[PDB]
Amino acid sequence: GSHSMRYFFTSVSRPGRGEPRFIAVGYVDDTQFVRFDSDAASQRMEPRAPWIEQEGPEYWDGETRKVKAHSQTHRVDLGTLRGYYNQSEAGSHTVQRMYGCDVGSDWRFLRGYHQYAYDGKDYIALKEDLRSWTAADMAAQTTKHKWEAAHVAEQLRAYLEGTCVEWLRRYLENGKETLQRTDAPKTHMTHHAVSDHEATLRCWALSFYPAEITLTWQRDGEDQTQDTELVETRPAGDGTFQKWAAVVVPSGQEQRYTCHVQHEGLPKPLTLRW
Amino acid sequence: LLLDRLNKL
Amino acid sequence: IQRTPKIQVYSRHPAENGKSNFLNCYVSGFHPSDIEVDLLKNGERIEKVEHSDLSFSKDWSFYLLYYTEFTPTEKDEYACRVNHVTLSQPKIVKWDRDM
Repeated sequence: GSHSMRYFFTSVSRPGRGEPRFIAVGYVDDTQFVRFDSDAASQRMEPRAPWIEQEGPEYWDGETRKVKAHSQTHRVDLGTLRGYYNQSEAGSHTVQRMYGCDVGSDWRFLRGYHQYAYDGKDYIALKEDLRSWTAADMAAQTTKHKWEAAHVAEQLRAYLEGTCVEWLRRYLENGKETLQRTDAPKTHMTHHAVSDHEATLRCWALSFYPAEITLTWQRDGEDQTQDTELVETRPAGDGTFQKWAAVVVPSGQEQRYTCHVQHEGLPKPLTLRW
Repeated sequence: LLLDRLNKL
Repeated sequence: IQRTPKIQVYSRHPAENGKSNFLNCYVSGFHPSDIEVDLLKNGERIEKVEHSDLSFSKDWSFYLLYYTEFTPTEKDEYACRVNHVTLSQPKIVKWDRDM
């Protein structure tokens, strides 16, 4: 169906450790493909997926140059925000930025994004129209007015509807074997007696891609999400994801309960019985 | 691919 | 903003009693990002542990995956130790192969 390319950036000031930590990660859908970590030895943008290693060396030189420029912008920004908020040079502070683009099933532009946060709160973000800004407070209002003068939105919109979507399409073709593949969950169910009148049913979904999924327990075809423990979808570490959902039920009523699994890779949702 | 120039706050 | 980590401990594949796998500690929903994560073996810190690259969710809360290669038995007691600004004490979650 639809697809996305996303970059995530974190910068954390360290008056104690000198220069701020800076981490950047790039994702197409739920697959990481690049990283830069200022605390790592390489000081380069690094591949994290095999299909991006098809990129020539001008790619890696050029992304390394621009990610180091991103870092310097964020470093200057932490100092600007310290002033805007009248804070002292003592404490550690954090800036977080996310940007990227979505395309539809036709791979045509669908939406663009560019959001910025200071110390874990919304600071400023670009609206859906890619031409105006939502400033979260009075300090961000100054950034909005500055960026309006300099056509910062029109600079970002050119990238988000053009460069961003064309590189996503390129990556989706170059990595067609893995990025365009869906991996349906491997499923099984476990049963544990918690007392001789109650028992835990656990429904498992393993090795699936992308991360989006719905696991639901039903009794007699009626919802039990309220009664269900659902763990957060977690990475397996190999590019796939895991999740489980469990209900505690009366012993001898296990047969009323069904587990339902919906996922992109499943042409029809499946039902698990004990 | 990254944005080519990130503008300062 | 100071948000407390949730922690999950689990293997890359269904646990077995003598096969080579991967032990994962997933810490999510936390802020700020400075965090100390340790995987243990029978109570003692494991030294050669890798970790993913710091990212964050739409609510700006951070997540990080720590993992170590490992070969479990029916009981090689594994755990994850997490220390964050939000925790008065390092919280420890045992690898429970049922989850």
